[PDB]
Amino acid sequence: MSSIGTGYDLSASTFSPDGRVFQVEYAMKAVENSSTAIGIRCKDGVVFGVEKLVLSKLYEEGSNKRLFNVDRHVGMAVAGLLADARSLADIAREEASNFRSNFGYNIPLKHLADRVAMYVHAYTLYSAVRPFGCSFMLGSYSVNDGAQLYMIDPSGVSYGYWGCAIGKARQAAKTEIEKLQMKEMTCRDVVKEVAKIIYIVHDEVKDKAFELELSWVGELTKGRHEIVPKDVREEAEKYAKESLK
Amino acid sequence: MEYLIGIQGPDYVLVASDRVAASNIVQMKDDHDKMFKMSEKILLLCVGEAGDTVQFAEYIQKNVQLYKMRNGYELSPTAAANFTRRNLADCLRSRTPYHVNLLLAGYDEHEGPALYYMDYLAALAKAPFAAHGYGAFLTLSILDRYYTPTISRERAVELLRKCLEELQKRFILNLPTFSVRVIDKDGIHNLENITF
Amino acid sequence: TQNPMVTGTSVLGVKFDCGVVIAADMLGSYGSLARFRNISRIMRVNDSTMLGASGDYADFQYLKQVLGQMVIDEELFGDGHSYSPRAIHSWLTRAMYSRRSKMNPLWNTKVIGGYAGGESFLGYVDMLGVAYEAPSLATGYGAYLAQPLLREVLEKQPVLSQTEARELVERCMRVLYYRDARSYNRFQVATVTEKGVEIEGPLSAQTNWDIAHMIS
Amino acid sequence: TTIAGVVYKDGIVLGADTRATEGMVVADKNCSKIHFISPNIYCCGAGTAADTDMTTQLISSNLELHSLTTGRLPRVVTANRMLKQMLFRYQGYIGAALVLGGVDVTGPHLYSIYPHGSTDKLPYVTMGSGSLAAMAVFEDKFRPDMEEEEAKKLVSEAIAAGIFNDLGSGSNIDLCVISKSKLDFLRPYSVPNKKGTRFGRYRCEKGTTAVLTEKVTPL
Amino acid sequence: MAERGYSFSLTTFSPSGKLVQIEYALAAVAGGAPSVGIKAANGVVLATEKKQKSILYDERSVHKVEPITKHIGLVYSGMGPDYRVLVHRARKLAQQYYLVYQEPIPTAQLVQRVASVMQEYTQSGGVRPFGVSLLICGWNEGRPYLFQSDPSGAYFAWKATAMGKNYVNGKTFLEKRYNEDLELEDAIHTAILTLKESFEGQMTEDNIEVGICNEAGFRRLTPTEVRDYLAAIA
Amino acid sequence: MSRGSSAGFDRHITIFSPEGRLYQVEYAFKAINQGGLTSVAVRGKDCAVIVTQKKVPDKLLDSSTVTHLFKITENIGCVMTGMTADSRSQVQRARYEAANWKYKYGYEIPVDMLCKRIADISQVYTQNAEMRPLGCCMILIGIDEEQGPQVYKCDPAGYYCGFKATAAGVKQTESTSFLEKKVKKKFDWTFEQTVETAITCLSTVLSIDFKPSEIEVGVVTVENPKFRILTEAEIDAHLVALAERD
Amino acid sequence: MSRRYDSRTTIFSPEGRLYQVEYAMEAIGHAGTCLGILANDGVLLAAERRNIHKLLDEVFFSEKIYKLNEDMACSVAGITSDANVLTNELRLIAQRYLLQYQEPIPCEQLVTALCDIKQAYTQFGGKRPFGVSLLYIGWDKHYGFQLYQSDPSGNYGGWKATCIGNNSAAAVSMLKQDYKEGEMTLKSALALAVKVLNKTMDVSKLSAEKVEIATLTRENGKTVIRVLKQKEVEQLIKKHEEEEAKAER
Amino acid sequence: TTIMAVQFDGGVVLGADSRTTTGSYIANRVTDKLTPIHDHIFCCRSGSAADTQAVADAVTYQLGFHSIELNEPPLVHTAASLFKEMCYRYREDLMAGIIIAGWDPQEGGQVYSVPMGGMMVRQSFAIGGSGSSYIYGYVDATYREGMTKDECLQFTANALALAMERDGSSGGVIRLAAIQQSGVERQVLLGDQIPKVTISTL
Amino acid sequence: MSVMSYNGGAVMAMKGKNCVAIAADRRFGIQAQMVTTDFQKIFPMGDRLYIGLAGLATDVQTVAQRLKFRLNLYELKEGRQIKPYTLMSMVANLLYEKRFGPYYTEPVIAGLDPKTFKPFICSLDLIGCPMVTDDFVVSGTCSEQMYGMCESLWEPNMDPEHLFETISQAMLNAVDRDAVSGMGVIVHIIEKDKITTRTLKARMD
Repeated sequence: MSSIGTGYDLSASTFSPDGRVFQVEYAMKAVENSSTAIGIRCKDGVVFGVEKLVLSKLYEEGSNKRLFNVDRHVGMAVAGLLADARSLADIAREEASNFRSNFGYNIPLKHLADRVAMYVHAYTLYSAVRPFGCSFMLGSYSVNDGAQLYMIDPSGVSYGYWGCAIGKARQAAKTEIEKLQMKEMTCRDVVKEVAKIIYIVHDEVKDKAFELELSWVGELTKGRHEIVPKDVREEAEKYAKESLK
Repeated sequence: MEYLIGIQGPDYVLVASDRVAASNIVQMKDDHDKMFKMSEKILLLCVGEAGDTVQFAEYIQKNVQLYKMRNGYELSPTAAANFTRRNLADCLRSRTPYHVNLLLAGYDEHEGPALYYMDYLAALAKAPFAAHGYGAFLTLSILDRYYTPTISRERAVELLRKCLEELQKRFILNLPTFSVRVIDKDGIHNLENITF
Repeated sequence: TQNPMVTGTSVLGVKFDCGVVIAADMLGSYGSLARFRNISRIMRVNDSTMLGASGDYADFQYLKQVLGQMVIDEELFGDGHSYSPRAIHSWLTRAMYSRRSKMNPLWNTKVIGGYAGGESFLGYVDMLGVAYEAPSLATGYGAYLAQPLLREVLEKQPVLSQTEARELVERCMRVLYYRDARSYNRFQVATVTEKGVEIEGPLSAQTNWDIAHMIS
Repeated sequence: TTIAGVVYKDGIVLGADTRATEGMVVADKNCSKIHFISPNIYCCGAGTAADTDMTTQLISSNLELHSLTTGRLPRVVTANRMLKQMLFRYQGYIGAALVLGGVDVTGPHLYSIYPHGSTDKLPYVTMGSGSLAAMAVFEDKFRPDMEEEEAKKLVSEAIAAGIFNDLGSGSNIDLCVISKSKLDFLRPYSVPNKKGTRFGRYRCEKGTTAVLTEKVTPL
Repeated sequence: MAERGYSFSLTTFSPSGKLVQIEYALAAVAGGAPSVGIKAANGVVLATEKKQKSILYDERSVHKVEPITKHIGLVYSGMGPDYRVLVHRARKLAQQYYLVYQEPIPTAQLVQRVASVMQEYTQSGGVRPFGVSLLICGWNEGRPYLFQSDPSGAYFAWKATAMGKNYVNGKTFLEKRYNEDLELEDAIHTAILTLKESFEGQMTEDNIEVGICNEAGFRRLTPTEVRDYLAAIA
Repeated sequence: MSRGSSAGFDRHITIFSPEGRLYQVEYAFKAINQGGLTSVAVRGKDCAVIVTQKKVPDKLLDSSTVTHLFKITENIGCVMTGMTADSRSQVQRARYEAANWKYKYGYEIPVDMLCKRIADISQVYTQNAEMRPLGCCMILIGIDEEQGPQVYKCDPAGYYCGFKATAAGVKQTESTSFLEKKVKKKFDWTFEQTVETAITCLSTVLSIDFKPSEIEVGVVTVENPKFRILTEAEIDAHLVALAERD
Repeated sequence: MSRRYDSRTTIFSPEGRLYQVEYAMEAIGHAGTCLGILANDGVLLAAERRNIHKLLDEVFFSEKIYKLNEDMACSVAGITSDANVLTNELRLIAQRYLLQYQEPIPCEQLVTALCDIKQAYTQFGGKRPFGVSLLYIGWDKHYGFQLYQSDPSGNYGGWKATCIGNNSAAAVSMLKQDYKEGEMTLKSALALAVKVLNKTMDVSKLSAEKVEIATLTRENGKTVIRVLKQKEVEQLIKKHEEEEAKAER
Repeated sequence: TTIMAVQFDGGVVLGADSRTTTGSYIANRVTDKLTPIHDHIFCCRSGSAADTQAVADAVTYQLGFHSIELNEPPLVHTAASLFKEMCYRYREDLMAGIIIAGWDPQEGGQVYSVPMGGMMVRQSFAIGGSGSSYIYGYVDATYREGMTKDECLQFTANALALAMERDGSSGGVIRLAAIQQSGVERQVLLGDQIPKVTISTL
Repeated sequence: MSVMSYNGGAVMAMKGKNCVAIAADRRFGIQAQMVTTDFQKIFPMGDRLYIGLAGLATDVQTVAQRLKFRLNLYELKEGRQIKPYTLMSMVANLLYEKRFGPYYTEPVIAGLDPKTFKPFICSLDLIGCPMVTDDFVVSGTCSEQMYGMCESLWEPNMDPEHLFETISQAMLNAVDRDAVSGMGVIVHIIEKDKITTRTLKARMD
């Protein structure tokens, strides 16, 4: 066994003989229970595409909270346990709030990701609070270093990506992103591209029935994180449907 | 002027103490019939003299504190100790926005150091000596004790000295003869002496 | 009743509210006492994609407020996907801050005018140095409130809201009058309009001159 | 009063002061150091209030000994200086300590001036106290920018000596503290141009002319 | 239940009456580098095995005989983190002492104060003791001092003792060879021999550091100076 | 089994195991092998050089954005080795410690002091009952303006030891052994030499040899008053030189 | 019980009765005997130091008997590591008393101040119980020379002869037996102190390396407390020694 | 007192600072080095009263030192300029002085911020502040044409800075000119034993 | 000694070096401005009654400080062999007065004591808060420093005989009192040995 499900997770003050505590490995499993969130980076912004799992059609906007607004240039698309999803949103956001007051300028993503990553690992250390167990992405367009996309997993590892997907179909999705181009092209061409990857990856042993939500954070929306318009969403989706078939 | 009149004459063992009742606010005597002489115990009596607020507030607190010490040791608080103890208390309190300064007299008989009577100044200067007064009266009361006795003459003649000092209280300062609270404090406890 | 001796002042912030837009003119000049150090100066800021803020009086007290309103706005938009903040909560919470700082007797006044729509309603709010919030037909704060606002009031008195053309003639009339009557300022104005996309208002440019009463 | 000046050589600092520490113009002490000794390679010159000057130097003396010992490398002037700066700004100023910080550091040698709240800069001649200006003049005469150790020594002696003749508060003996790359020379009486607590004769009382009436000997 | 919970804790008492924890801490120091300290009574020597082997160690600002203050040095064994905090606090306390008296602290008052601090971790629960045994050297008042402070937070007076790898054998050699009052130079020679018992793999061109404390003061010595003593007696 | 013993409190709350070393601390070293980042740092007289795998698994990642070289002072730099979760948390912590110090001392930090200070902070994490020690190693590079280039390495628990040459990683023992021969037969250093020696020893131990967009080499040279990342342009030049060198 | 519900002092006993204290009492017995005898011009303390080893630096003569105050001294029986925090604490309390009262501090007052800290550690704060019994020796003018015994738990009693350490049961009865009242002098209580210390202890020889002896003696109405140095200690041992020697074969 | 000025190029900037601090009639310090640095891509120039200006700049050292660490190698001017202005408004009573912060940010390559003693930042072609600069106030803007190239900023600045201190009653003593670009800052020295002062009046 | 406020004490201090001892001579007055209630009040105090600190300003902080200095003294003596040096004592009082930065206290410390480790009589005064002054001749100090200081320079060489020094200091203070109004009643002298403190009480007014 590379993990024990009772023994060495009785407290969050543990380590394990390999070097990594089992609670963190379980926290990657928590993200597997939910659907996929993809986010592909341009040089004019980031575009997210998350599939949102639905049980009813009485759902309206601000339901499930797959897209959060961390700042007025920082966007977040999430995947995994929605419960956990709210605290990670707070952690990134509070860091952003102090930053904005004091520094007085747009946040460079290179600093935010490491800074947040410290905090995500910091819950894991403590046994005052349990590790996190949702995974998120930060995608930003700024003049501070351009468009940049990071992914921070519940362990507290931060890495650069032009294309990251976190889910239960993250491995299958990431390979799929690498075959397509989106690296140098505008957010307007890209939106169409984020949608199709979600449909092609979309399996019936890793995901369930979904309504598409996509999001901007780039030059078209003038920095700020907004959800794509319904009209635009439906053209990006219309390509996504065609591309599967 | 410092504060209204007090006259205190230590005998040589006994100490006979008097303060006016007249606790006056605005231009009337509010109280005119109560002792602001406090029984902190039976073996020790403390008599606090000063302003209206600092007298009642500092001593009532001290009293409850005296009792607590008694339980702990299971012997009466030591007299020598009480003399230094009152000096630390009045210096600490003195900075407070509501002003605390006491012209105090500790009288106790202890089975330790012995008898103590304490002269204590308005500059929070502790001294044992025999003959004390309260107010700008401290100068007026200490002075008649230096000449007329060697401060070892009977309590009865001391009372006659006190009557003469009280006549000054009518002349130099404002207080009327009407009421003074008089107590003699010895080893047994306090004895109520006649009002003037 | 108060007014601290201001060092770095923006003298005037003009404001008239219309049907879905607001037209604001904001003084280009930044007087630092008598010397006019900087003209280029736009005092209207972009908080978010459907809000704007324009203030007159001390500019320092303004720069402290713009970041603070930035962190309050950043907390509120997180909750939605594109939710934007209404004018009234941010302006009223800031009102309570200025009422407290007024009581502290060494302080400097600023008076701001917020335009937002975050409700089902377009809100025009003010936080003042004295503090209060109200609606207004046409507004001006600080030095505008003292002298042009009364000219505006005169107009407002039989005709509740003016037309577009008439507001332009007044603007033109107004800049003359401020340079002539108040000191620190200049004629130079920036025209700033806020709409549902953000605030747009390019750099302050010179406009009509007349410090002549030789002709009068 | 309290009049310290220091001047700068490549090694680091030659500190000069007159002796006699004064309460106004009246002596508390007729002959004692005004230039103060911090650990080794770090020295402190003093001006303004004497008392305030002593506690500021002494606090740095502890922090410097600390930084040098943990690192196991030199002492830094900027280090004491900044550590002082942050405490006194929080306090809201009460300094009356003009200190001339001087240390030999890992890279360049670094010389500093501490006013009440500090200034973080590198001077090249510093003088502290109310007589700061009066100290600068001899240096302005006999020192051009960057000299040798021997020359530097003479400028320290010379700045103390012009103050001695002309001032009445410039009084007494010249004390020099040469602190260089790694050594500390405390040459007490570099030049005594006046003798410390002079006496030619004295007049003392004759057997017991003094008031008494009780005596005891506690152990 | 069993003995496991009760005995280990320092949030509550060992049922043995003495704490099984401090004993654990000594084992840590056993797994550490070998360290000897001997008060000659002409000076004090602290010597330790320092891993160079090719000169893989900076000896220009980091050492194993390290000054706390002017005339006090320490040499150590066991856990490395525990010690680093212990050094920095110890120097801090020393500097407070130098500031006030204007004399660098003597070993005998310092160990007692240092012991108060180490006791707090041996009292506090969730907090483990410091797992370093310190050899403190000093020369103050005209007299050399050597003290041993163990992980429990206690201080013991010794003229010569051994720590680190095979301490039992070190203490036996020290009693045997050592005599009251000796010369500081002869004293280094037996200290290098004390190390040599349980060195492990033996000394290269220099794979020891020695520091001396004497009349002029505590100084760690340079790799060359150190090498001269090692030729005399390995 | 494994090091330490489960019995009693030593993973519920941090109280020593029989070994006298915390249960978590001995486990803490194992955490480097989890990481897969194998580093060797070599010290010149003109620069301090660190060479590490940058760990870019695919060019889908951006090679620039992915990093493990951090700028933790004004020209002191470091590299992270070991479990990545531990590594970012240590970096950010080191950075706070770094800024405070720079102000106080008032000048740029010695490499030795910075490593010593992080080593004190990591003991804190060890000691506290909620927390657990860091599983990572920070290898600091920098040129002290007295002594010269210094390469330090801190261990997971917060052990500190001096180093003039160091290696850390999975294959820690092997990397330090290749570098040990090179330290003994010490070459005279220049920008190019020091860099060539660091890469060559790391490439023998692994026996693959690096790509010019998969390693990150970080230097603090005398010519830069900044901490500088070599990037793909510089590394490619040293890499073709290696094959030919010997 | 069948299992303790202790393993912390932030959790408590399965009976609500604290086992840890009984193990602490056993801990004094593990450590060497501490005894106090009363005199009619002083009080003296005799304690067995941790160090028996020949190699002693001997800068300290106080390593279990610490002089706290200008009126009082205390001794340790138990773990040495525990005294160091306690001894510095006792110094603070002892001078604290003087500041307000400025009286020759009574032994009953100092002990009650300390007992407050020991009872809290056992109740909460997650701190392990103490394992030292401390003997406080002092003079007040209101009852005389006094000796008090403090326990790990916070349990106190005034004695005039008491012993703990190296089987407590035997030792207190024996110390009492040989003690006489109103027949005493400082030299003879000291000679006797070594004799009783010898019997409770396994050694039939005893030296100043093994033992450390303190006097508290009142001179010219003020209490001078010293812990004695080794040559002075030896002289009290040799006085006893002739008698001990006759017992032996 | 001193004079500080910052002049714009086409996307570079040229700074000017002078040395002197006066205590009323007697000059306490003139020795003073009031051109420090803070970073290799951001610099600030000090002037005003030496005690007060130093504390604010120094609180800014410590906050500013955190901002370089967080980020990728080259520091942002925009982060640093905010702390300094905010310091002068809060602590207006305690700390007063006017810092001239100039270099490159991480978003462009030409930013001039002034955190004043009255507080307010704007970027412009030329602004001067601190002591005698007030006097040459209209004068920095006219004398050099807005956004002119490097060599022309160097002639205009060096002559004009000699003339600012001359005219300044509390001016005097070496004019230090700095032209800053990218990672490399160059400073030149116009002495105080050489006039280059512009036509002095009767 | 962290004492403060020179009115409501009745303090004047002088220390002179004898030749086998250092003696410190003081008034023993009590005042509130000049209004009193007793002949004697103690201002020089014995911190072990062989090394003394004489604190001058208020009586309250004189006693309190004494006992807190006694807390340091005992630990130092317990920790390392043989009772504290005068050099150590003199700087320890300097450190206590020093800690107060923000709106600093003005005490006038007089430290008087022999070096206990190895003989070295030393007497010291400090100005204001503290700046160190070592004196060996005779020195007078107070906020009315001037009265003692004129006389202090006048009688000694740098070491007149202990008996002679005693009589001269006591007298300098008896004649001062007619010059001042902070002094009435009693002059207290402490000659400080290493096993006796000779105390003389001068006449009462």
